[PDB]
Amino acid sequence: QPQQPVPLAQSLGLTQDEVAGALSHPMVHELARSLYGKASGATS
Amino acid sequence: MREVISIHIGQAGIQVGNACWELYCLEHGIQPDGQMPDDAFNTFFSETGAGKHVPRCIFLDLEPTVVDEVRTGTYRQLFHPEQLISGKEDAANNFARGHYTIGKEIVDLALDRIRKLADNCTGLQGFLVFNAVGGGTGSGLGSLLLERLSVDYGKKSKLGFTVYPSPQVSTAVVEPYNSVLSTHSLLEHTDVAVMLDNEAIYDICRRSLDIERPTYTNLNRLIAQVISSLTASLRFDGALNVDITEFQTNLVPYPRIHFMLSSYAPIISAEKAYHEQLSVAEITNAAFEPASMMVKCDPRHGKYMACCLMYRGDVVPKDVNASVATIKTKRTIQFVDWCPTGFKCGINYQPPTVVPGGDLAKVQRAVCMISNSTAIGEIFSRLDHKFDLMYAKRAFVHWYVGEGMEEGEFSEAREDLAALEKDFEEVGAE
Amino acid sequence: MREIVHIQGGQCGNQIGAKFWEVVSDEHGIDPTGTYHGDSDLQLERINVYFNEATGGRYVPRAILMDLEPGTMDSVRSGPYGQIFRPDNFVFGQTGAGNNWAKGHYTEGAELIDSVLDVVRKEAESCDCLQGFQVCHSLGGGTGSGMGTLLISKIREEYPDRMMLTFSVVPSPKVSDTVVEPYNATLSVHQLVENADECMVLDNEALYDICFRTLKLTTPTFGDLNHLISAVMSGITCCLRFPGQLNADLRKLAVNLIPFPRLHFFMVGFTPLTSRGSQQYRALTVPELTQQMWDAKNMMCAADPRHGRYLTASALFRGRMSTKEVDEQMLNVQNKNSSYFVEWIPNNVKSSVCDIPPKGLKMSATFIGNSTAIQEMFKRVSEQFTAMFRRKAFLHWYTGEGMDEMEFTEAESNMNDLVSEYQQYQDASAE
Amino acid sequence: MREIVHIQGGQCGNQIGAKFWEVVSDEHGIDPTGTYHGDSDLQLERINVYFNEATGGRYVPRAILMDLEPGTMDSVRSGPYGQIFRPDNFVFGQTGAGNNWAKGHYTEGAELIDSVLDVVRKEAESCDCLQGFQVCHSLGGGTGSGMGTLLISKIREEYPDRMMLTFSVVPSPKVSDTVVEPYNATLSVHQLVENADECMVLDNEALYDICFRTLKLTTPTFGDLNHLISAVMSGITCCLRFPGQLNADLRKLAVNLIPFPRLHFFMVGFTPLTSRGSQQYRALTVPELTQQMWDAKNMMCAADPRHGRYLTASALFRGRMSTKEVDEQMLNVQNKNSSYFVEWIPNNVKSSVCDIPPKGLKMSATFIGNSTAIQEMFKRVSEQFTAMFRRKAFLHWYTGEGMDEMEFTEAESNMNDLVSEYQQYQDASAE
Amino acid sequence: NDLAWQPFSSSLATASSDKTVSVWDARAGLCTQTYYGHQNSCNGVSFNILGTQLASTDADGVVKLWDTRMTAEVATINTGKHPANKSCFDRSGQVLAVACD
Ligand SMILES: Nc1nc2c(ncn2[C@@H]2O[C@H](COP(=O)(O)OP(=O)(O)OP(=O)(O)O)[C@@H](O)[C@H]2O)c(=O)[nH]1
Ligand SMILES: Nc1nc2c(ncn2[C@@H]2O[C@H](COP(=O)(O)OP(=O)(O)O)[C@@H](O)[C@H]2O)c(=O)[nH]1
Ligand SMILES: Nc1nc2c(ncn2[C@@H]2O[C@H](COP(=O)(O)OP(=O)(O)O)[C@@H](O)[C@H]2O)c(=O)[nH]1
Repeated sequence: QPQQPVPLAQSLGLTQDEVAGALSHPMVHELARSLYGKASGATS
Repeated sequence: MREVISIHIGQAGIQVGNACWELYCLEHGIQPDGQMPDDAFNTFFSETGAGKHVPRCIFLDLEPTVVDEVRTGTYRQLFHPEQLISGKEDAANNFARGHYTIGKEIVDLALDRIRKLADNCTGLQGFLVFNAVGGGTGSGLGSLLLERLSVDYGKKSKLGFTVYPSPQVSTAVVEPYNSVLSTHSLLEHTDVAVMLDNEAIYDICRRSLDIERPTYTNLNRLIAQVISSLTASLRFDGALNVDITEFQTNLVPYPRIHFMLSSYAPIISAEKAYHEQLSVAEITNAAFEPASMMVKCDPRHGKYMACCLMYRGDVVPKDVNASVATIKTKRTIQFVDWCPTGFKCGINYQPPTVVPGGDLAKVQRAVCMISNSTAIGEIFSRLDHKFDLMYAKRAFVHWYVGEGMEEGEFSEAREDLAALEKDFEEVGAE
Repeated sequence: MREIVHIQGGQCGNQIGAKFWEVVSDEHGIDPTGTYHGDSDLQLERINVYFNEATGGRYVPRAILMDLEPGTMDSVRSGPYGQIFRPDNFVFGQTGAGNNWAKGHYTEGAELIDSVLDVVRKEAESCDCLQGFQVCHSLGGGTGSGMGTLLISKIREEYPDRMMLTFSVVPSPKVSDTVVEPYNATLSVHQLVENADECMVLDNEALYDICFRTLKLTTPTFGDLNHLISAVMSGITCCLRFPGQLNADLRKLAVNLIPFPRLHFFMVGFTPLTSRGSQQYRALTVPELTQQMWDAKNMMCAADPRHGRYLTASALFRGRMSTKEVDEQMLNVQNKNSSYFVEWIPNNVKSSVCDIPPKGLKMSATFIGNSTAIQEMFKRVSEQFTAMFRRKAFLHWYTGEGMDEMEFTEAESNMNDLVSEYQQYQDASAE
Repeated sequence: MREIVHIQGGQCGNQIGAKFWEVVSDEHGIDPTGTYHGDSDLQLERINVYFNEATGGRYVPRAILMDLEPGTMDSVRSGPYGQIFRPDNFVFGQTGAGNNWAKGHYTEGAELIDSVLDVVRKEAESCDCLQGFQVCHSLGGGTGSGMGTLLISKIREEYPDRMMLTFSVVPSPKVSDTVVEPYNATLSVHQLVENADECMVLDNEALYDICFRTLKLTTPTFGDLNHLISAVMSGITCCLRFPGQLNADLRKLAVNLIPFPRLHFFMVGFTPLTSRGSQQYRALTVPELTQQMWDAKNMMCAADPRHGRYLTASALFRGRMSTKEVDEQMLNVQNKNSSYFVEWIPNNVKSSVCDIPPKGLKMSATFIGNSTAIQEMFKRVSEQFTAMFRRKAFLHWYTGEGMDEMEFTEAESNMNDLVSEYQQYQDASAE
Repeated sequence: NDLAWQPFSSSLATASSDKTVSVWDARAGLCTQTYYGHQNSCNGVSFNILGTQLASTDADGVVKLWDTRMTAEVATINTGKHPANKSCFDRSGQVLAVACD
């Protein structure tokens, strides 16, 4: 990590409901299912 | 006017019906609540005075769990509660249990609801029976239902999207038994039977979608896309419209020979999408590739008899003609000597809609190739020895006998499958 | 909506059943006072399989406790979940069976069997639909083995079509607890062969081996063995209680497991059993679950599968997993170990998948194997029974209870014939 | 994605393996807790060659730690990287072999070899693709030599095509530690000739030489020798783990090194090993690395290459370097020292280049030389073995473990045949 | 109640009091065929000398002759109400001798 000579949640205006239900969203569930389906190639 | 009644029997039938009906809702804009914010939906949905649309489908199963999953999930305000029919005791992988003892009252109620559904249809293109050959519910109850439908409705075209056991991989042990029984049953009732194999669709997902852990949801989504492509010509206008009745005329040469390999193209993830041109010729070639077949059955072993191609999206007749000419000039693709044309091309102007949450990419073109070819006898050949190997010892036969079957039923089913093998050999031979 | 009637017999059976009910209540979020505290819809979705709703929010097990001495079920009420059971389902005698199968089956078991059947019928009729009965007990004890086999016979008479499942703790090979274990086991096996549709064989020494080698426990009490048995008994029926991607009920398991009616004895195991130190050192994957599942050390039966041949094997997986991954794992296991699998069955695996893993475990898998290896266990029990019967030691205690000597030899003949059938299908060749 | 199964055997083998795993974890940026803390993508790119992922981010070696006494791996666990290893991979007995190869191969090794093979098979089956096994151990010790040779034979039987690499600490020429070193070495070399595909020969006295003459250390403990052995063990396989301008796997090295199957014994050395004083002063260049590696003093083998002839020699360089510079340097070495190189091979050098130098070093290069010089080492070991075997000293300890006297004679004959082949290819003339 | 080997064969026909006459394979141990024609306990069975037909008696006096390969009832005859006990085929003949109470 280079030297640099504020929170991500604060950025983009993410609401507390979105933060709480981030992993509970059906779209995120589908994303997790796809990531699990592509084992070791998920990060490709 | 172009109504088609959908039947989903057993766990596999209901689980592919979930994908099919989600796809239809996405395609026609119908929200899961039941209503959408013309008359292209009439094939699959019947509209009420309130404007809310109910599918013309029937979820039949002897087990409550799968149907209750639908009753509890998102599509609880869409389906008809009585159309969801739930049994009390499962068939326990017993064809006799699903065909002789438990299936009676359930099939009576099923015929009742099917009459009620067909009474609401001006026209009726046919029935789409989605079951699982290899399970007591799907095989036995499905066979009984198909027999009853053949007896009462008569000449209505029943298209059976059956899933036979894979060559090597499987989940059941008595699967050869009940598969042979159900194949005996459905050789004489269904009009066009579409073969599907879990191993082949797993291979398709692993190779084309790059899914190292394919699952039943992915398999059902692929099957749903294929059935949507099959029915697209009923709901959306386009050049070279193809009909349910035209499937049989252009695909079934003789009444016994009506089993069909199905292949969809392209099957590409969005990361691999827009990285190839995806032209009509290339998608036709992919559809004719043996790996793209959804049945573990190499077409190189046999010879093609007929091929119905269903093109979706931005497809032009010049391109379908050029691709089919290249296919005819191709040497590995081999046709029977008695069918010089052997092709039924049909285009549709509606591109395949992409399911959010799916792996398929948004592609402007698609091909669904459904082919009658004599190679399909190979899968019956595999089950014919998988059956007799267990039948020599009469293993698990007491289970089937206990629910009111006889050794004669097994003998007759084996003999009829042997006759089907012989018929496939004879049609393949000159 | 497919109900199961749980029955506990004998001291060992009662303790195992109490631990099983504790585990099931933990899985469904049921406190010992009966109130639901799970905060999950799926826990209450199929609670009626095991429990019934009381006047209030209380949930009561569909359990029937059987014994001839009241001390064991006094301990049952003193147990952590001793209050969930209805007091009317405790059926007890006054003089316990002195490890005497004859006493528990003919003399003292005859009187109490009236109340046992009355309670069983009362619980069965209230059920909408009945999958069947599951009876947990120990072979090699008076009240448990004898009285339980008597109940099993009566229930088979009453409900021939309903499923019968038995969890029998067969006497262990090396270290035997009571002297008359071979006699009681020989007599109970004869009843289980004729009556029980589905039977699981468990051994205390196999449980000790697994809890000392895999779990790496130093001082495992009977509570831990009951814990492992309870895990298996929950996992066998999790498909009824929870949604599954490929579900399979008890009757489906029996159909896919039993080739012939007399070959219905099964050896079971549970995964993932991980030592506490290596819990961070195990990566929870379907191949790892299969590797532990097919290991002979994980089997809770004394007989090791390597000696025999797998006639059939069911694997009920639980958790978020790929059907392709599971199916490929089992096919690959069969292909690698084709020597240990019977040739005249093309596929020897019944794979089922459930979407609800046990609490805390991301994935799990219970294994139910029908293999010819259990032949050697029945052979050892025969080697003990014949040795004792030749000199007729302790035979007078069974004789004084009104049991004819011919009954012992009939039971031995039945068990030897079962051994012969297992050998026949171990060495049967295709075509 | 070409995995390697590491095995450590005996006291010396276990300690060398611990140091090697410390070095590899440092290179891949793995802290003793297993979490990656390296901050370089290429480190994690091919971490699967040695490590597997746990439930968390933990990375654990694919190592199997073998012994008959527990204190050695108690020390291993107490070491700085003791808790990275999977606790299930520690296979140890209760009583160690008293420097008795017979005890480690026949009596006490027989029982534990089943568990060892189970652990090895479990580690191999989890691998996607298996390059092979590497066994680090010491000839001239009871458990080390015995269990190592037995396990190598078993692994050769199970996986014949998979590569086998051995790091054998041959007993030192001048100063021997234990009396029965000649016996153990003679019995182990016979097994290694037949089974081990690729073998590195190491000497404690040769390492002591390099640490006094190149490294100029004062009182170097065994940790330093293990550190240098670990450097060689890492550098031999760094091409698998890191991208290379001209990469070369273990099979490529073996193919280019072994002219005939029995001539698979190799001497190895590492560069640049320099003292602290002249570190600022020494020029870090490809010619300097070549000059150092081709020195006899750089060898970790006691035998000096000047007496023998180089049959083959591989050099694996690490660092952003000129392939022309490397090739020209090694061609120049051949042309200058053509008397030390075999005539009937036009090119006796296999050059491999990797783009990632080891941490701290601007450059590096590991050398693996197949030369007939090791003939004198085997000759000396035979000279000691024959001296003891003529009077049958200490022979009764081995004979009491149930091995024939004939095995000693067969091992000596095989070892002498290997020496004869080395002499034949030293003095072979072209055409 | 009765047992008889099929002539010069490994098949064994056994008649039981369950009103059933079952033909088994001795080597395999499985029931090749079963006949449910009887309405009472089947006292006896007899084979034709060639094995073509099987005569099974009944407690009520019914004697049923079954065909081996057709697996069907060729001839159901009734004696008096008394039980038929055991029967015997004539040596290469078309006659069946039955006992009676
Ligand atoms: N392609 C595909 N096949 C499935 C799917 N789900 C189940 N199957 C197949 O369906 C077969 C059994 O289905 P069912 O008969 O309906 O199972 P069930 O509902 O419990 O009914 P029974 O098993 O007969 O008691 C299995 O062999 C599977 O191969 C699915 O989602 N996709
Ligand atoms: N796993 C387990 N086994 C037990 C327990 N209690 C007793 N046993 C075993 O069960 C065997 C039979 O005893 P049991 O059937 O309970 O005696 P009974 O109640 O008089 O019939 C004995 O050999 C004990 O080793 C227990 O809590 N758990
Ligand atoms: N380089 C190195 N050599 C060692 C070490 N420990 C022991 N040795 C040498 O290895 C030789 C064999 O010992 P070893 O095989 O480990 O004894 P064993 O394990 O009981 O069989 C001894 O003569 C030692 O000189 C070590 O940590 N490093």
